[PDB]
Amino acid sequence: PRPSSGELWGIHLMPPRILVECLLPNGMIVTLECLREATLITIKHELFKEARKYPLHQLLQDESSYIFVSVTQEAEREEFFDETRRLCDLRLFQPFLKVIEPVGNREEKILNREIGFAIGMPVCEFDMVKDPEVQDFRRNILNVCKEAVDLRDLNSPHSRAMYVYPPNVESSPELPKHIYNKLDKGQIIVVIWVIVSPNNDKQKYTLKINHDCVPEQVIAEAIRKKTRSKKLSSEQLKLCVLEYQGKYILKVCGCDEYFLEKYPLSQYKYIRSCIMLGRMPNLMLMAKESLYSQLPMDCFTMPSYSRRISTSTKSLWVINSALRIKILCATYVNVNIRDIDKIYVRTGIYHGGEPLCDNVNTQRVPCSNPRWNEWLNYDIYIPDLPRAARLCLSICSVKGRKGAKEEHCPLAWGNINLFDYTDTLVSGKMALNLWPVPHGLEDLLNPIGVTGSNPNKETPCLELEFDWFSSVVKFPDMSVIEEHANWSVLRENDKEQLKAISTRDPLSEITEQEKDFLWSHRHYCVTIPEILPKLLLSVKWNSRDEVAQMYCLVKDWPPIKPEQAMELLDCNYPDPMVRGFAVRCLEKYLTDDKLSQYLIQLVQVLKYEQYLDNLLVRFLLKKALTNQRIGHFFFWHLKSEMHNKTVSQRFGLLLESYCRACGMYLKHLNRQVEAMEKLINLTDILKQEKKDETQKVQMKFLVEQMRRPDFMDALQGFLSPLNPAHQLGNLRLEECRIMSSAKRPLWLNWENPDIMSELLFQNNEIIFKNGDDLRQDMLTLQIIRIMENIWQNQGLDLRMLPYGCLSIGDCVGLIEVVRNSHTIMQIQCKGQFNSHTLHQWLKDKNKGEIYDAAIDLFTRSCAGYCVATFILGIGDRHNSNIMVKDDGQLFHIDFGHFLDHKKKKFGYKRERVPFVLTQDFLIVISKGAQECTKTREFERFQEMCYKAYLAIRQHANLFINLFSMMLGSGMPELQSFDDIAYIRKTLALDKTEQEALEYFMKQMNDAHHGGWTTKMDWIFHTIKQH
Amino acid sequence: MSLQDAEWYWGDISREEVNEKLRDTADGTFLVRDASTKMHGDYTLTLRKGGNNKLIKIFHRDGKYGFSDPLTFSSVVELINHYRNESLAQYNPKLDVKLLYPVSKYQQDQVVKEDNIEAVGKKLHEYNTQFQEKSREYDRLYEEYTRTSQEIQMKRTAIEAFNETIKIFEEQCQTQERYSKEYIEKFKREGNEKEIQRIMHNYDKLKSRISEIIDSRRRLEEDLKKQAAEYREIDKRMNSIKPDLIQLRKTRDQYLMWLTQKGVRQ
Ligand SMILES: Cc1nc(NC(=O)N2CCC[C@H]2C(N)=O)sc1-c1ccnc(C(C)(C)C(F)(F)F)c1
Ligand code: NA
Repeated sequence: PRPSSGELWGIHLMPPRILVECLLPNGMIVTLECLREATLITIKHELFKEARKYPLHQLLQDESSYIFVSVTQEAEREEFFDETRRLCDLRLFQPFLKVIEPVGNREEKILNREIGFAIGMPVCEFDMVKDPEVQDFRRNILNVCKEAVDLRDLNSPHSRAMYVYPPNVESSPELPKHIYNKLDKGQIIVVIWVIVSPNNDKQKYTLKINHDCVPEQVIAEAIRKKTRSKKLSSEQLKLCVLEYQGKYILKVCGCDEYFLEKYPLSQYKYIRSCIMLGRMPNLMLMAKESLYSQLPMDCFTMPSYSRRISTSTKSLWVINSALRIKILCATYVNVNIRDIDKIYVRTGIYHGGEPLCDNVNTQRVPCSNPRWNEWLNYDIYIPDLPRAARLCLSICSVKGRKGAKEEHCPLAWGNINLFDYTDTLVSGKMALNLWPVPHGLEDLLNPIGVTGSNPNKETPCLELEFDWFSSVVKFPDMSVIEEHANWSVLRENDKEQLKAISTRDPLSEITEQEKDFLWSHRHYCVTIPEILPKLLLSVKWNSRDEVAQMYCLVKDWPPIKPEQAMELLDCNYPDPMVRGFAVRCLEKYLTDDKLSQYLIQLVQVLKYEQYLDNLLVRFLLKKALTNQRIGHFFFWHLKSEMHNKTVSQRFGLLLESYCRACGMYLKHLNRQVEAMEKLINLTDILKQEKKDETQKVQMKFLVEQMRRPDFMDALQGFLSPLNPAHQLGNLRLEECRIMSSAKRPLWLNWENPDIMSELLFQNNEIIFKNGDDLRQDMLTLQIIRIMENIWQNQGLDLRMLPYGCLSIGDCVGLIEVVRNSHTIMQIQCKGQFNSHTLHQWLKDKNKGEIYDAAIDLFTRSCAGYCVATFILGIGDRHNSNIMVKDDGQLFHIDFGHFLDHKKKKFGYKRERVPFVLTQDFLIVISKGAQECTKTREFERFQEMCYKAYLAIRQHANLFINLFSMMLGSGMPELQSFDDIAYIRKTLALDKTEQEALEYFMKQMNDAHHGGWTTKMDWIFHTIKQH
Repeated sequence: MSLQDAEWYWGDISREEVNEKLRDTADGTFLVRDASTKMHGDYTLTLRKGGNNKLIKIFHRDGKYGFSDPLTFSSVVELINHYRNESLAQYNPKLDVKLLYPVSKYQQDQVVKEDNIEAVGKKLHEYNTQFQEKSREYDRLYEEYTRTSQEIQMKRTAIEAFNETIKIFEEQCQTQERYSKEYIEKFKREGNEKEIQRIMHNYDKLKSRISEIIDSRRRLEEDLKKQAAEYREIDKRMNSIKPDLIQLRKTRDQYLMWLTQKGVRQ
């Protein structure tokens, strides 16, 4: 069970010397012994020296007339134009090299290799593919690439700098009052640093300015304090300020983060963090030119595939027939003939998750002979088919053994668009290679699943035939549809109910009464534009009459909040107008801040798109190519899934266009990818060949490898995939180690090459982990961050710690290390532990005046995690998965389960309190009081929890939407809307807000065995006490 | 008449639970439950129509219950039986799917045989013990399935790579054949024998190399066939276990419900 992924096929690491077969242009073969780290310049030179000793030498040209070609592990024949590359880095399949004369388009060949390296797949594979939709995509998407690249060079250099180093800022300038009150008379002390010539001295100027100062104003203020010792006319002065105000730019000390834009200073996330923490902002001033010289020149070439030659019509609505589809035969199934009775094919016609008529089975036939030749009739009229209609099918097994009870299991599934991307109604025979059933999915179909034939061709193959109308049939154009709507043709009680329906959450039950009510009042519905998702679900999508009408409404519909618009991109809203509308909202109202925040989900709903080419993908790609911070994560989220064959054609096509237009960042991404690939190889050796060996032996092997020159080259001097603003310099080899945990994670440390790194970010410490699926943690951490943000904006300072977590591949990832923090178990194990050990530890770490602050920080942190883990239903906490910083911040690690996971395997219907505050925590919060729940401190902590809970509940739409967009994501714990039903329970969405709080209090009491009281009367919830 | 004793009145079960019971059922299948609002006296009717579960609110005010504006029915059981004989056309002009097949709770209490709380508790233990064991095995199988799927993908790529490699060594033969043909002819005429042998020696070296690579591919082709067979066998095993596992959970899940049922309640 051990095939190897490494420097060669079947070998992880080339031995220090290796024999390499060289094929000369004259036909001769020469075996050369090479150093595994030797470059191609060296190897070629040695080869041609040696080739003098072999027959037909005279027919060989100058060694500079040739390059090497060979077969790589991806089975591509690859020409090596860059001869500085080391042999061990070539990814050869076998150790041989062929000498050729370089031909063809050299720059394009080189670019394509760089692209293929980034995305994990040779781009020649794309040139192969026959599907019209694919080639159309690769061509048309180039429009988006050119649009962005032009919009980049427009304003140069500034617009190019804005692309590379975007403003990292909050979505609004407005300051919550807990933030504002931290300001001294609405003003902030900032320290501005300059590196002064010749000797690069660091000089410190301290300024007190208005929080809303534009960075240009901050620079003028520094100019004022600088030239103030010198006295001069206030006219020459502010002429001196004016003229030189824009000769400089500001940067954060320690990481590459810039303020290039006239946003208020407190709006930049770094400054806003400094304020809330009472930390000194430290900025570095530098000349605008020394930055704009750093900027690479990005140039975009049209690829050769944009230069190549390529290859009776009736309306859908004139076709008078019922829907009819033929199941012919399946090639094979894997079934145990003795354990199942018969097999058959389930089908359904779906718009989104909803059937447009009831499902239809073929007849049951023996396992051994999967043949039907059955025309299945559906109850719908072909003209009544909506544009997004899909065919959803499965081959199922049926076992009839126990009484009249049967067991139906899906063997394989597939989905088909009833219209293709040219709006052609599908017809004729069709062959569909099917897909494995997703782990945990018990339903006989999988309508959420992607459309299209499984690219693996040894799979069950199901032959179909659709009907033929003796013409090519197209979906009616918009002019036609628009017309048909015009061909169709209390109030205070109604208005209130309408609003009241619109205030509910997405997954709220909508009755048939309410759908008719909604549909009837649909024209007045425009007065409350955010009711749209609910009105859309009231529509009957199997009637062309109602859809045509709904289309005319959408055309003129007022935009809605992105947080709302995003629901329209989930798997429940397949219609191309509807999604278009949703995307135009994001275009108008979605800040880059929110786009970064929600990027995980927006990428995921791309899996739900019926076609490669759509408004959503164009918008995202465009954003990714005009903002490099968005571009970075855009790339890593797509690349991390490229192993998954359901999405890999789509994502690879998207990754190709992105890598063509992204510019010089491609060189940086490739350095990151190369660094991760050495970490994957290294940890694979540890987990495979070295799996039975001691830590000491393994630590000797890790050290000896990391000193290797090819390893140093690759792991030093690149940007961190967790935060590309963090530069990873030289390794600190002495702090690198294999952690004791089961999957053998690596603890890594890098110098921060930043000249100012002492002020902030002196260490970059990262855990590289191979073998666990990090997608669930990553989501959870993201949800925690979105929660923290919600609370801040309400003036609730609950300090969460959503540490960096990034999935880069199949079960491989990076975790950002939190400094100066230990687990509760680690704490108890130093300084014999009673319940008071923790509070004693926290005391020893904060002595004197700073003691109170540490308690305050531990209390707030505590509150936040108590509330969040309740709501999300995180896996149960213990002393190993809870951590505490020396200054008292508490946070959770290792989430790895959430929602309804426990109910599935234990069948208990309950809401857990995952984080139960043991006496140890109550002691800390109470500052060591004897009776901990009776202190005013603990009342304070309760009110925090209460506030935090209702804030999230008020935002329930957002969270529910975010989870809904993950349904097709492959996360076993979130497979359908039932998994999301959990947070509807913990947030008590079907109750009143006051009822919900009562419920939350009750959960806390049941879990903590009393001690959660109320400052309110039972009846009105009004302040009684104090 | 007794609504509590009604066959299709299921009380406080969640929407999800009703979904499970209505899963893939024929049109006309219905049950009534408490509203999700839990407001004491509102109930929600759930009707199966056209592959979809409808939700129909049952309005409770004064003395009478109903769908539409004119509360025409004095009790819940009145309404359901008066929609059980007829179509649904008088709630709405459209529809008219009636109410046909109910969901009974009594065929479900069939499956727990035992009366006392001790026998039920003992069987719950047994099922739940079997359940965690079978789950663990199905998960082990699914990892093996996954691992194997990947390894097969690796090997397929590696056979392709062998193909490309072999072509290239075969082209080298052909290239050698073209050049060396004219040289050995002329060389013979110039009487140099051991230079000819050097060319033939390199040609032997090339051809035996080709034989190695082809046989190494041959072996990998064998390994793939074997694994492809194991992968299908792991797929077979999973397809037997899966349906039995679902039914096992459903049994356990209602023994737990039964155990709750006669047992002290709030
Ligand atoms: C965010 C974070 N920060 C840390 N910091 C320290 O461990 N420190 C900090 C200094 C000493 C040392 C310690 N506590 O002894 S660990 C950590 C983390 C988060 C999530 N999972 C993990 C592991 C180890 C389970 C994983 F996944 F990598 F295997 C670690
Ligand atoms: Na430094």
